[PDB]
Amino acid sequence: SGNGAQGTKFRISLGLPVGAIMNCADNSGARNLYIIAVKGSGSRLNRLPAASLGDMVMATVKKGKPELRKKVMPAIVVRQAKSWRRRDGVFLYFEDNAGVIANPKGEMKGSAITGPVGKECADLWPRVASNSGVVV
Amino acid sequence: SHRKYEAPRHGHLGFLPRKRAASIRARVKAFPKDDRSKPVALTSFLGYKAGMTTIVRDLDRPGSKFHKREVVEAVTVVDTPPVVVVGVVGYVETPRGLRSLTTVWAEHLSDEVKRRFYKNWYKSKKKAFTKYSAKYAQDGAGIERELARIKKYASVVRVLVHTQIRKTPLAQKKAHLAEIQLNGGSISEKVDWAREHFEKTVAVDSVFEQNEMIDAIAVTKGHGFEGVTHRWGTKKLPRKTHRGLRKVACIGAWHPAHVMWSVARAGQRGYHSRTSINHKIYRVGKGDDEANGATSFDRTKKTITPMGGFVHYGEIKNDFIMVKGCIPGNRKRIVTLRKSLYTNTSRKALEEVSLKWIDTASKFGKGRFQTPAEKHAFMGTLKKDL
Amino acid sequence: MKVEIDSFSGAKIYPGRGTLFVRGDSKIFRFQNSKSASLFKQRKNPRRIAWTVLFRKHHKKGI
RNA sequence: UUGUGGCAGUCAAGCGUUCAUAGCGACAUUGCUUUUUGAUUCUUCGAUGUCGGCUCUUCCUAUCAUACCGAAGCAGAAUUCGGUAAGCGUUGGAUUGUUCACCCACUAAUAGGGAACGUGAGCUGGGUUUAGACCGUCGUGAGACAGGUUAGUUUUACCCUACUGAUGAAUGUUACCGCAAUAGUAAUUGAACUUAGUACGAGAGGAACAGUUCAUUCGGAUAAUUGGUUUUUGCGGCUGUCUGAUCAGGCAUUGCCGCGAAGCUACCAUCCGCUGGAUUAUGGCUGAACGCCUCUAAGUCAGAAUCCAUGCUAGAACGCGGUGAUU
RNA sequence: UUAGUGACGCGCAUGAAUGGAUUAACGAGAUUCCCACUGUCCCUAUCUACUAUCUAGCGAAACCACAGCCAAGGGAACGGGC
RNA sequence: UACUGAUAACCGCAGCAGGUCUCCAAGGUGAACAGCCUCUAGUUGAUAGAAUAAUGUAGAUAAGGGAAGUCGGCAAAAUAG
Repeated sequence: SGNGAQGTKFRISLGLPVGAIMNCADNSGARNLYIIAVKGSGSRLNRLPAASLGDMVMATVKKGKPELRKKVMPAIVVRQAKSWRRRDGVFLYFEDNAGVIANPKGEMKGSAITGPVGKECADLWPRVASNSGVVV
Repeated sequence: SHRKYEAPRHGHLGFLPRKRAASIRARVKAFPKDDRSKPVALTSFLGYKAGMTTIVRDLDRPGSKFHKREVVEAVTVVDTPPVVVVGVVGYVETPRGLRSLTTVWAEHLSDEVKRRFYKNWYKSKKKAFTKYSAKYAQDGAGIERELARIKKYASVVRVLVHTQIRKTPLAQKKAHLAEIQLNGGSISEKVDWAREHFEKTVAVDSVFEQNEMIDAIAVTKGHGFEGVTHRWGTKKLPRKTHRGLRKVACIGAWHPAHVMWSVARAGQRGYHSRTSINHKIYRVGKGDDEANGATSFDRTKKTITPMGGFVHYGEIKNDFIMVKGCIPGNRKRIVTLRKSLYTNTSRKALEEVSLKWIDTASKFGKGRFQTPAEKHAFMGTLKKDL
Repeated sequence: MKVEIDSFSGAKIYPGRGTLFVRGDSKIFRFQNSKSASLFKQRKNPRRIAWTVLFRKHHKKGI
């Protein structure tokens, strides 16, 4: 995160590498999000940068609105589909992996969210909490 | 010509040579720094790694998010019956190092420890230490003066102790034997303390206490001759590759026309001496006690031994230790515990720990029940339960 | 702490032991074991599975 | 050898609001390097396997970043110049055979180079580099073209050395406990909250040390949990067929499916990753020469990712000690 | 996006049976992109049979001045020897 | 005018996984002298024994992502009646 890190983050098992397409949850016009980068990413050789839950990323739209399409944009993950482990040891995973468009500071360009999200993202990105229906 | 794209040294070279140890009992290289203001006491201990398990407690670091919330943590369990003190040796210092000038043993010994002296015990006269006992069998005939020699000399003293492998559930009957440094009080006091403690048990309630950070010293599990790919963390070469991909491709340049030591190479993995540190103790517990597995919050009377036992070990009917996290060494194995060398405060070594629940479920599967009472309760009776 | 109930087997889930699943409709399921998890992904009926508490209580066993 | 390529100096007309030197520095000039490209032809034509990438280590520093510092046309932030410094790190992709280049994006930063233009009994064989074939141009023609395209066998280590691991005679024997020469060594960087919207700044904007929680990279272990694996050929089921039918079983190159313990294993999981001294640069104390003055000349303080120790790894198989029993 | 495609054409050196321009279908032809799929890959792990391994028995070959520890030096300018 | 007619009688330096013309051709599954099992007939030959380290050969599976790999989706998967 960095800029819009309202506090810190605990590591989350990583399942969304570059090349990953993930759903878009919000009301911004999009259908999918092609990850291409990650903020705070590590720099190792022939290692793919992997996103997580809460990790802001740069993404593209391969499917959706022609105002959003053919340009990068910051985006944030809310769902992972990869079993990670909270400090209470609960191994949990969604069925899908999705995210939402944003500005660099973290405020969703979209005004709502369609489905559940992660409590980590909800605690780290307050605007997502604002536009959240359900959290976990 | 240079490396096109940079990347770091695969592996760590301080931990070389990667070779089989000299023993199944890791040498304690270094003890703490002796001080006199404190009382005479041990600075190490011996047990046997039994296995791992999982617990629950309430974290307290003021500024986390799980501050004052529950967590769950992997712990490691050691069976630590009280060690029998027999003997002490005296180390005088030289420009060539510390050096033993005397090793004083005790009169009476156990079959286990003199078995450790022997190899083929079943065909033996069991002739050992008899003339030592006959140097005993008098007031002080040839012992008092060795002790006073150690007093006059010997800046350092190390007490010889041995374990109770017959108190363990193991099948060895051959005791383990070792030395420990004492880091308390004066030298005369150390030696007379040890003289008092000849042939005597010493226990973990005396050596350690909860929320103490320690070092675990042991030999790490053997994995045989192994390739570079698991032994070092090297990139698997690609699919199309004649003559092997679980390899290193280049092992050095033309000049120097030699294989550099730093290059990776296949060979022994495991059975390695390792000394891990900063392992907070979470519970001392007692063999001669039940409810070892029961916290103040649970209060369900139950020991630590799970249903069907520890896998490859059995029970914990002796005094035992539960420490945070992993340690070097596999099940059924010796382990050498040690006080730290440095007063690490850090708001991590001082975090006071009180427990809530302890998984006493079967590790020989995916155990749903911590207790057969609970099991029968959930299930109802059974065909076998007439 | 607390203990919970597998959606499938209906079994106590002591802390950490087992998996959790969060469907898109925000239904939070818990599974003591990959057995239950895999059956769930197969879309099986525990009322038909015999060793399950639902079958047990639907056939009136241990009453 | 070093023209040329690259790098660094001397001098200072000028630029820089004013002022040659904060920073740049034309005209002129002295050097260095061999990572270019030439020049030469000493070795090599009874053959040193020939571009690049991949992999992987190590080295230099002319330091991109990080540690500490000095200078500024440095208010603060940001930036520039310079010193000790090569300890530590220097990416993922698009197109191209590519070196190189150019873009995208993250980044603390995405510095340059060497090791027979490192590395083919280590790979690959895109390219180049035989034979087939197509085009263009040249040629009367056979045929030519660092012009373009396509297709085109990449052999052997069982020897010595080096390397990793592993044994081992001989020391009066045998067993146990130890020492510790020497060698190796490792931990790295960032973010967030707070300090503080404070300092500073007319305003615009906008810090820092300490403290806390977290993460990146690397490492060393471990397998409680989760995941994977499943010849437990453990349980159940499924197809075809054979055993008169059933029960129970064979064959199906482990027949197939679902579950699946144990063991192995994963930044796909977890745990851990030390503190003291001497020092550099730099700033200084007293202090003369030079009756002043000056960090220096004698002496002397603090001071870094440095260096050495603590610690960690192996233990000299011709380094040693203590102890027990010794037919 | 030095690729791919569509256009432009003072085309170093396009071009008409030295055949030109298209062209359905066909192609183990060359090439680009999209869907699916995937251990190619992030990043490796695990399992099986046959090997290697040890044994009994059998039992070659290539190659070989002599042999087989490094550094620098100079030297046929890159030594195992000096 | 016997016999073989070929993973030992032929040619391949040989008791070489190669090559060498043809006739007969059961039952079930199933579109099928496919593949798989069986009957008659024929074989039980190929150095064997012990363990199961690496590296291999041949076969397979792998969470999340999905060609980011690479000269290039090569190989493998997925689809399949």
